[PDB]
Amino acid sequence: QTQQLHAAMADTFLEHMCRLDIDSPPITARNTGIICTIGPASRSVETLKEMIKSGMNVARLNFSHGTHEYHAETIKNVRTATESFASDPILYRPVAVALDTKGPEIR
Amino acid sequence: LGEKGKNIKIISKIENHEGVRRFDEILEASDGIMVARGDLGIEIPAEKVFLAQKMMIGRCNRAGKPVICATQMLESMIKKPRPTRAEGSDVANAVLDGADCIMLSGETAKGDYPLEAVRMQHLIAREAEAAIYHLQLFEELRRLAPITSDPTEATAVGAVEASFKCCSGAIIVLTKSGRSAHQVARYRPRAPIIAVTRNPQTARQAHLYRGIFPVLCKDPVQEAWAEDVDLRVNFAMNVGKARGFFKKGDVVIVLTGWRPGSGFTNTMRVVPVP
Amino acid sequence: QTQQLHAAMADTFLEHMCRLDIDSPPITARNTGIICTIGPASRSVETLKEMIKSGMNVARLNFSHGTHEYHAETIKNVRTATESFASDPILYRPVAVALDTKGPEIRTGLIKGSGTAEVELKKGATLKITLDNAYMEKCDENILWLDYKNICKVVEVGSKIYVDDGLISLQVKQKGADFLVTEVENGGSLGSKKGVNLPGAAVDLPAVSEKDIQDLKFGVEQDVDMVFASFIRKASDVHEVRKVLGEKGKNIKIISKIENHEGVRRFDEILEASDGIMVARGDLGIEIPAEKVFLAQKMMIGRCNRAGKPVICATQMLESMIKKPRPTRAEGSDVANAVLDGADCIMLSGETAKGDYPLEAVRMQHLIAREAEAAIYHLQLFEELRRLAPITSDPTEATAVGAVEASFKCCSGAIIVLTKSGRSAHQVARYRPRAPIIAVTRNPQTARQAHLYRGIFPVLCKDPVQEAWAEDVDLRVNFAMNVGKARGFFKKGDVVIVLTGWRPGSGFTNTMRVVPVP
Amino acid sequence: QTQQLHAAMADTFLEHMCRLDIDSPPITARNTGIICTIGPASRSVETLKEMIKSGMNVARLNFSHGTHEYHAETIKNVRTATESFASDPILYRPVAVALDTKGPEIRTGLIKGSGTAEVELKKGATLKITLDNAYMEKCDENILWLDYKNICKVVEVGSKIYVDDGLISLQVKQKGADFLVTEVENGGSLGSKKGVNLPGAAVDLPAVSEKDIQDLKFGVEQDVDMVFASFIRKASDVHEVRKVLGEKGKNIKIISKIENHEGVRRFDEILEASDGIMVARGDLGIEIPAEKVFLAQKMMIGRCNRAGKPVICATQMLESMIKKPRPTRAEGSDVANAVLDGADCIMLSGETAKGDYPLEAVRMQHLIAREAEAAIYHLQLFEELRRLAPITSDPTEATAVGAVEASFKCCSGAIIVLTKSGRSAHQVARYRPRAPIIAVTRNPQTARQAHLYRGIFPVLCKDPVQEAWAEDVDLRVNFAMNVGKARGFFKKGDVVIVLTGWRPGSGFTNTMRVVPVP
Amino acid sequence: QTQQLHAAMADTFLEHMCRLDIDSPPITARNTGIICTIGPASRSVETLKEMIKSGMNVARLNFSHGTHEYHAETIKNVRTATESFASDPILYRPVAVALDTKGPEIRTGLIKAEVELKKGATLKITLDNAYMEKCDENILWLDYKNICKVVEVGSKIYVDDGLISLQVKQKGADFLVTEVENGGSLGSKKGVNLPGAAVDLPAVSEKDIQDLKFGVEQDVDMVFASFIRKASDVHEVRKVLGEKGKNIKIISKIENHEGVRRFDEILEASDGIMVARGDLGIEIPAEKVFLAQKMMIGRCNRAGKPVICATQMLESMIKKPRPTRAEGSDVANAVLDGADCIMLSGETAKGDYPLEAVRMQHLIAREAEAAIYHLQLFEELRRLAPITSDPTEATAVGAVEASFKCCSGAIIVLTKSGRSAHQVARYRPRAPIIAVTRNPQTARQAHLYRGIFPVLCKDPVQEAWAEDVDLRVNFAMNVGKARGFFKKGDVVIVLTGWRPGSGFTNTMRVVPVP
Ligand SMILES: O=P(O)(O)OC[C@H]1O[C@](O)(COP(=O)(O)O)[C@@H](O)[C@@H]1O
Ligand SMILES: O=P(O)(O)OC[C@H]1O[C@](O)(COP(=O)(O)O)[C@@H](O)[C@@H]1O
Ligand SMILES: O=P(O)(O)OC[C@H]1O[C@](O)(COP(=O)(O)O)[C@@H](O)[C@@H]1O
Ligand SMILES: O=P(O)(O)OC[C@H]1O[C@](O)(COP(=O)(O)O)[C@@H](O)[C@@H]1O
Ligand SMILES: [Mg+2]
Ligand SMILES: [Mg+2]
Repeated sequence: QTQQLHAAMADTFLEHMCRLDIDSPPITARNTGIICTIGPASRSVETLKEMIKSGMNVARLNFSHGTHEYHAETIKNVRTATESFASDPILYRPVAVALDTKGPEIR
Repeated sequence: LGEKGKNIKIISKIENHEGVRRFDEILEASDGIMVARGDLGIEIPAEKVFLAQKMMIGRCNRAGKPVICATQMLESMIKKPRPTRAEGSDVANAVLDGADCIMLSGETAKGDYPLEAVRMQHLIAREAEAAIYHLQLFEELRRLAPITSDPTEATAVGAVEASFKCCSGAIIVLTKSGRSAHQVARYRPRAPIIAVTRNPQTARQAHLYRGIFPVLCKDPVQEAWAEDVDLRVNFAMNVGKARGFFKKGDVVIVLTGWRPGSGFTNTMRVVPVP
Repeated sequence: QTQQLHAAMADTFLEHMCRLDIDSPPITARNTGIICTIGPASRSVETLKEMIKSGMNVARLNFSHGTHEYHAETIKNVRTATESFASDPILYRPVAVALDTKGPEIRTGLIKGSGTAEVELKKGATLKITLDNAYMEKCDENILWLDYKNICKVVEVGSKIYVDDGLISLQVKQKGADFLVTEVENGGSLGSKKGVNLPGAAVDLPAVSEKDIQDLKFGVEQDVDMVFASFIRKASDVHEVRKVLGEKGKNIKIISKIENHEGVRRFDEILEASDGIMVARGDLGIEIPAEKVFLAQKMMIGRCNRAGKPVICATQMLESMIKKPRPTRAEGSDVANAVLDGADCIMLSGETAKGDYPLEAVRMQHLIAREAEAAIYHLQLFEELRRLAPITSDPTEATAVGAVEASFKCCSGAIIVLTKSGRSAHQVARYRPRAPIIAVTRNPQTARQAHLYRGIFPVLCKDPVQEAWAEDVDLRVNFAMNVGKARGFFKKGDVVIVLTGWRPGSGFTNTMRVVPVP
Repeated sequence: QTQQLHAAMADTFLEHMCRLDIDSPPITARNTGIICTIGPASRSVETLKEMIKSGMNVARLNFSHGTHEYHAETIKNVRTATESFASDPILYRPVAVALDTKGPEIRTGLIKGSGTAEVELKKGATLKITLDNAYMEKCDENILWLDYKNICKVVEVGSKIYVDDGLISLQVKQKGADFLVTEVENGGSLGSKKGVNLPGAAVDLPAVSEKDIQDLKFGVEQDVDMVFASFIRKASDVHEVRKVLGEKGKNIKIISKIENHEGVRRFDEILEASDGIMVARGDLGIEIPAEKVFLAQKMMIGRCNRAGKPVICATQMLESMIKKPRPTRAEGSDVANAVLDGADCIMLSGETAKGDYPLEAVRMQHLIAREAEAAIYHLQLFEELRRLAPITSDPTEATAVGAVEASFKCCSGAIIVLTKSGRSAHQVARYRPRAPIIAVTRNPQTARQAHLYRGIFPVLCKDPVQEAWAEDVDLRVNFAMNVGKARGFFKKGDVVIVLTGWRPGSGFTNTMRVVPVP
Repeated sequence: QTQQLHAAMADTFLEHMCRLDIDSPPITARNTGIICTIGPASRSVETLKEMIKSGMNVARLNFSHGTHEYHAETIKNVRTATESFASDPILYRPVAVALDTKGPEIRTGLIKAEVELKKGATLKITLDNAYMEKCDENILWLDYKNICKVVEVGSKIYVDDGLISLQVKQKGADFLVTEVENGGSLGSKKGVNLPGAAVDLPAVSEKDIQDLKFGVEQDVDMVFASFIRKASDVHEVRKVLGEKGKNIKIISKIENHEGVRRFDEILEASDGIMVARGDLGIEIPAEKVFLAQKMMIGRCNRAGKPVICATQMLESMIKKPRPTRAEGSDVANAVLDGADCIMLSGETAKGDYPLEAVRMQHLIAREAEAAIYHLQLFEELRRLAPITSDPTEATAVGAVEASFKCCSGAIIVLTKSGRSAHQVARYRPRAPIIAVTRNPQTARQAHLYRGIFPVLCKDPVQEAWAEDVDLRVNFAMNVGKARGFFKKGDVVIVLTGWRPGSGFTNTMRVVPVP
């Protein structure tokens, strides 16, 4: 009855679809990685702590806008928020930092 | 990036008709791909974007390379605390297509509901992951993956097979560079892949791959290498128990190697949770 | 290098995905039905003419709002627009009329005596819910009246209430005799006469209200093609609609809208009692957690495909197109995935009823559907439909699967089906051919109702009955050849499948012919 | 609980095997063609009448032995027996005549002047092979004469020589000119005029010998239906037989016998050039290691099935039935597996030519064929045949596949096919329906040649040509209905598939009808 | 170019068949077990040495005939021949001993033998014995007491391995009035079959009891139990074998319609199955035997229980040094069907060419094993196998998967009881399963399973368990190298456990051959 195990056992893709069940709860584990773009809504250490708790795995920094000083502060905040959980190694979540380039553009 | 940035992962953003047309050569040269749907949907007709998305996810899954689905996934959540039905659908279908990562842009950068957007991606992903037809997916990945003499690839396919047979709560992988855990992820098990590493960059970079739940071991190096290996396995057991992935008595798959250093993963064990 | 034929030839679904090609153009034919809600953005004869040209197949009338007089005029305008093309029978497109019931809706009243006034609700604030009719037109930030007199019987302390498409959320912290003390969880702007959902609750409202009775009777009078019955929870709800339609409306199709937890749980009995299903994602996505809607959508589409019953995917498919001339990437994806899931029909609501870009929304649905139809993995789909469909003695069913098989084998430009009631064409549609199904009928209702099924391109023959039956049959086949050539589905020399019967009348389809286009 | 319908519905081949049921009886119809070698045990008119009743479809004449006079009499008796049933056209069974050439055989001389005289050969003993015709009649325990002039130039020292279906083996110990000295490795009872095999050697004998010319000429004169051409090594060998048959024999079917290494290696070119293939296991199992024969059998059956060309499985299928009235378990297995492999025809040689139980052998092949035909996993077989057969514009192909699909869907009692040349019926047989294919023809040669294809049950229409073509067509359909009813393939009310064309003449089959049995 | 690897890569079973190649040579390893009936053609130590060399894995002793003294001597000769190779442990092949019971036979009267039978006539069948001394086409008596309770008017009766047919026209009482359906050579105290009838003779006869006890005394590896009709029959054999024979494998012979119908309960109660085609092909129509064979092989493969295909596989080799083409086909198809073992009866017991028969089974098996469409077979076995918590089951499926992925030369399994090796065999890898054991009975019993190449480790137990484990792995590496299964640098799959003792196999390693 859990994690669509009835749908899992179907002999056809069509029967698999037929067996998808809103009353079959998922497992705790979530496999898909979540990448969040950090900006003014999400930049504070305090918001970033909650972002991590909510499931943020990667912090994306968009280099279309903002100075290196601004970005360095964001990265610092990401690291501050991440390391606040380092006290319990069992519960600590690693958090990646991604740099998204401006690339060739027109303005 | 040079020698100093040689371990930084390059994810190529596919943004235009040329990037789509030269996709194979781009993929081979990259560490992974972002389906950059924003620009792509301006560059090519909007009605064709799902074709390029499913083509690139498919080819990445085939190559075992990370693929990100990006742009406007929960766009209305910039202003509203709930997504539209199209947005819930889009997230679920990106996961069902086989995307390793999903992304938020304006929803988290500038929106009024960044935490709700994150939470929603988490809820959808996990529902969609259970809805995957693993039976066909694992058959097709096996049939299409080259036979090689690589012991790690053979071990990693063995581990996923075993995980399906015993309905394991996880696949525990010790890894220095992440490569052994990446090789498991390629075969798309249902169970989470707990990747135990002492390498903090490895732990961070592992989020590029579907199902890799990285854990950074801080514990000091035990005297006997076999004991240091067992310590890291036990660490992953403790994480899994704490996160509610499994309980004492459940079976998990454990991947290790025959000697220290990268490139020697060749051991698969089916072990009870202590 | 056309219609994803390289992807079509793949041995695995994964390889099929790998082969999808943005440089492989679709065929001209579009198989997915387009249902458009008519309202002030789309009501004029002149706009309706463009809708039809842009690909509208069904005109949905939403009976949540408006008088019978208003609806009668809309229906008249739909018919005026449709019949303006009757002059060329080759190009004429039949257009169905669908009545969508109000059903057991819950709505708030007026913010400070106004239809347009809003107040803001802040996270944490007390809002009192009243059923005192005094506050009917006097709603505000502190006192909200809603129209469900039994709300207090069915709600409890700790219940969630959703206002306005579930954007505003309330938590019942204190319950009174004929009032509720709530705390604003998710705040926002509260306006007038907004939809209310009680996801936890067993709502006591009738399946078919007295208003629903009058509306359904009006539908019979107005010769509507189909009913979209709102909030269907159980088979007895369907039977109530069916009884109301009566002998006089026995040929009107009942489409049950699944938009609550009950509707999902009792899906099988509802499906058996209905002519088809709408996945009513709006209410459904408030009634059940938003992250579960795709599960229910794919379950219902799958079960409908298995039953050979029409399934509509509805609500917010191109929502941002209410305000913008282009859709978001999630919306483009949603449309394509509904097609790939198996949906017979895609729908527009606010996008065509009230938005700034109704024709662009219609056009976009047309473009996406056709791209997605070529991306279907027919090789697996047809194998699975065959394996799961009962062996029967029915000659028509045997002729239909044989015709579909034949259409795959010779890569036919179309399956031409002569049909009186539509059944023979429906039976072909169930097996999901790649090629369009040109259904030739003299029955105007049949022509309109045929839009409920994937691939069925109905053509209304208005040539008089020729005395030699064989000549009358050939006339209708030739009519379809002319339509298909004019629409660019095929050219002279191409092969098509032709389905006919051995005698006039209905129930005798048993003949499959592979014929060159003249 | 009939025709292995439970096993038919299994999702896997393994589950299909698990569901095979000894308590599930077969239908009535038997699809696999039965070829019987006629000889002294079976050549009387009276025995031949019973062979036909027992299920013989093809009469094989083996031209390794006997005179033209002897063969002319056999053919006359086959025709007498066949035509004794002509009185009832509904029950008449067409019976084909096949000429099996001697080909480049090597045979020994006569033991001590006699053709039935037998030496027992000793293991380890010495035997001298000579080409000196002085000894051609004087063959004994220490002197054996062969008819292959070039023996010495092609067989080196140490070479293996096999005598009498490989049962006796000799090693080239002493290599000379005009003669050889060998030791008997496998001793045994050596008789007269026994087949010799040189598996190592490139045997340079002509494809078509002067005897073969006289024999093929005789076949043309005798109006044989088909030639089984022995020892085909290459496509130019088939072209030779074809040129020998000439304009006068242009409609005679050439079946290339595959019986040596080179013919397996050059299989594809041979297949393309031939009308079909015989898996000639006897010689093949001496020429290549015995343990490889099943590989070559399954390869050739598979490639023939893929090409839609007839394949015969031949040699030792029920060998022990020469002396015993029941087969061994290996023989029951072999028959069932040849059918399961996909052979169009199974064959009897010594079992019918010279054995003590020819009718029992025929009967047994009929019982096993029909049991094995029910055990076919049609679900996988039909899926694979579809996936592997080219998409073409050919209307007849599309109709034939439509037909087979339809026949599976409605569990039809038969596929009725009007055919002039047989081709439309051949095209249905290629896709392997479970139901018999009743091929209605006025062409008596077509009716006989149709036994080469799995499932084709030919019926020769004798009724005169009706003036109205539509009436003449319906007359032939009704004839097939009458045959099916009489043979118990189906009853009134059952459904059948009917294939016809849009105009008279070959090449216009495009019409598939699902029709009730009147 | 080797091992039908081109056919292996086909997307369809049809294309797989199209790609079968007579010029694609098999590997050295032969996976199918060869069971040989020992008799006068094969009984000498010297012939038995050649039997073993030629590929015989199991010596079947048929207890329908011969004294305990005779059988004891045969067993002694089998052991003498087997142990002559013990000098090289790397090359030694274990050889099992199987006892095939007589079982519940029905018998007739006497001749002071082949008489004339009146095709048509009538024969009086009573239980009192009247025409006891002479057997002529007129009057015949029987040993089966409950004949009339299991056979009705219009139930057929076979005599002398189905040779004489008879239809029941009157009861009964003790009397039976008949018509003759087949003419043949009427013997004396001859075999009787009752097709369709559920025969109520004891599962384990008094003779069977003494035989089964003798088997325990003689340390036989397995019992082939005759005429098994039901699960309670298997339980009876099991109880007779007792504590002392608790490790002896019980293979139920499926001989009649009842055994086929009650197959599932029989299979569950047994260690394995024999498809006993001889008797089966008398009791049920001959044309149905292939259905029952493929049904039983399929169900056994599904259960992971050994299945033997038996009777007339190379019958003409009794008199001829080469088989018929039907016989070559039959052997190949039994292997393709999924059979763990193939058997020789008269071909090795009494024939003129026992060693050629053995050799032929080995050649065919190995060709047929390369022709298996593993791609479909492994997909179907895995889809149909229950999800369980059993660590060894998961390890075994994992090992089989990895063996396919790296095209391994072997799966090495350390096993005490054989179970870990049996669990690998169930998933049908292409590569041989080298089962390393110190248990000589385990080494012998392993021949019942497809692919299991048992090796008996003689080396003494090392004090460090890890060293003792590595020693046994290295022993298997040496065997595989010597037999040409693989060479230094090739990869193999290695299965071990986490602690000594049975039931702990949970470790799969991909290891290079040293
Ligand atoms: O995934 P990678 O980078 O190849 O690392 C896997 C390696 O980790 C190990 O399990 C443990 O190695 P360390 O003890 O050096 O961390 C090795 O045996 C194995 O080769
Ligand atoms: O799909 P339906 O309603 O059964 O109608 C199909 C019918 O149409 C026909 O092709 C033509 O019928 P008419 O001539 O009455 O229009 C019949 O032969 C066939 O039975
Ligand atoms: O299999 P063939 O040789 O193409 O013959 C099939 C032909 O038989 C028919 O059904 C009947 O033709 P005839 O009336 O000339 O015999 C044609 O319509 C069709 O083209
Ligand atoms: O197949 P079985 O009988 O369960 O035996 C497998 C056992 O063999 C071993 O690999 C070695 O055991 P021993 O040291 O007792 O011989 C164990 O770890 C494992 O449990
Ligand atoms: Mg609604
Ligand atoms: Mg020959």
